Amino acid sequence: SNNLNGMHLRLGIIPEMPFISEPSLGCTNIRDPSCYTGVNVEIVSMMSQDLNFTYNFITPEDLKFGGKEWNGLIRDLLDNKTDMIVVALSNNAVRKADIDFSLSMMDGGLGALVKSDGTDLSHPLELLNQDKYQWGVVDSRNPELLLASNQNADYNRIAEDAVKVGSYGEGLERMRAGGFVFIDEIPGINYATKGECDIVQIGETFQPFELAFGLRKNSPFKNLVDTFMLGIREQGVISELYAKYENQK
Amino acid sequence: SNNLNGMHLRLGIIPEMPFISEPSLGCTNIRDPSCYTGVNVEIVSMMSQDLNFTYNFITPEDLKFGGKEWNGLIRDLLDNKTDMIVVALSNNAVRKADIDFSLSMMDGGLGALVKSDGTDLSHPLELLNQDKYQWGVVDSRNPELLLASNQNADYNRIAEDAVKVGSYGEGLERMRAGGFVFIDEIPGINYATKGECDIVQIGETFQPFELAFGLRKNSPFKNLVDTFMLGIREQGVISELYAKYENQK
Ligand code: NA
Ligand code: NA
Ligand code: NA
Ligand code: NA
Repeated sequence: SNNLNGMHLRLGIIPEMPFISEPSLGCTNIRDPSCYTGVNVEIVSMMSQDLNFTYNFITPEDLKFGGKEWNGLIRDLLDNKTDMIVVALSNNAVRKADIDFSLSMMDGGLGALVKSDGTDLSHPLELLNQDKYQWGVVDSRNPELLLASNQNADYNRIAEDAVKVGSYGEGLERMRAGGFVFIDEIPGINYATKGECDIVQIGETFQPFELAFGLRKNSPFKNLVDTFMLGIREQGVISELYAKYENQK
Repeated sequence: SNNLNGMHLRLGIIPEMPFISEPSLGCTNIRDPSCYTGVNVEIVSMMSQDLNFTYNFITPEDLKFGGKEWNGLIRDLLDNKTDMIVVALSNNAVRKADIDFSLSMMDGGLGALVKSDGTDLSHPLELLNQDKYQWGVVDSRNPELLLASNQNADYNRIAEDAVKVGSYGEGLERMRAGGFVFIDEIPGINYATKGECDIVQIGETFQPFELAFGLRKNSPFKNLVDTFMLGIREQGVISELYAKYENQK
């Protein structure tokens, strides 16, 4: 019964399926949630009904998730342009120093994906000892941040020598063209490459992380968000949404 | 030197000169401060430069200042749609129960103004014992709220039996047409009627109040706003702005 009594929230988004779509082509206002679909758009709609808040979406000008002074979604949150980030925001230690994360919607991890040549690598760190494949990460997105901050200096070297692409879409494009290992996040990258039989994963998933919403420290509505998220997680609702969008593709 | 480090604020406005103009006719976005002039628009511009915040303006759909569940500017502030109200918001006890007021920009009071008939009244409470003049107040604006909440049951009766108009402009219009005493706020109503020789004030100004900005309780930026406001008040800058706009008319 306890709720936010009609508080208005601005929610930070970046389009990336299956979590958040691009705005409809007919959209007349990019902030209008009715212009969007996706797992997280539906989570937010249900959350708003339960927690009794109104909301609009705000997309950062720089279209970055957030790297560190921060940019992207995290800079908009810290600046009070938004009140909560509702992408699948990866919880890593560098971000957690400066913002809070909700109870998570699901667990992710890194995968190294490539267009299969037959002479595929067997483990991601084999990239450091060869010259057949380039590899890449998105600037100001969690995989780069993880790899560069990791205790393991070989992961540091992977980030150091990676091609830096400007967007997730660009990384996928370069990967699809061949000769290029894109290191990014599961499960999302498995959705993004669904049905592309020439795309394979090198070795095992590595460096797991939670995917959650982002909030300023000491937020008065964190506990209510966490309780709502836990309910739909424990009930299987988040898994069912994800599967619905996976099957729509 | 201490400041808000680039925080973004949404500021609540209602057009009413000399404090805030209507948006320019060429305006492409009603939230854009560059579309406005007025005493308080200039105060906010200087405040933003000193306190290092970015901002836009938000006008309530109902175009009400705030009466009590609240409506108008005060409901937008309580709902977190805005972060500070930057009209000349009158500080009264009913509002102060639920929001905070900044250090004030100036002192106001109520005046009862009328189109002179020669047979003008001598004191505002004489309205209660005659039938020549109607009188009126704006709904959900401070004079009604003051008069209705006052310890003096005769002021209560004035509010009770007053015509309720939907806007300040409408009250002025009815007053200008004759036979109608408009009870509203000085000094603003003296600006609004500058040069109208047929308009006179009945008796003395009464029921003074501070005019200030509105903030949620426990705002972390109240002390910085207060310090800035005090500086421009003590220096005479607010008086000089007011005089500049008074002379532009
Ligand atoms: Na980079
Ligand atoms: Na190494
Ligand atoms: Na009324
Ligand atoms: Na009376």
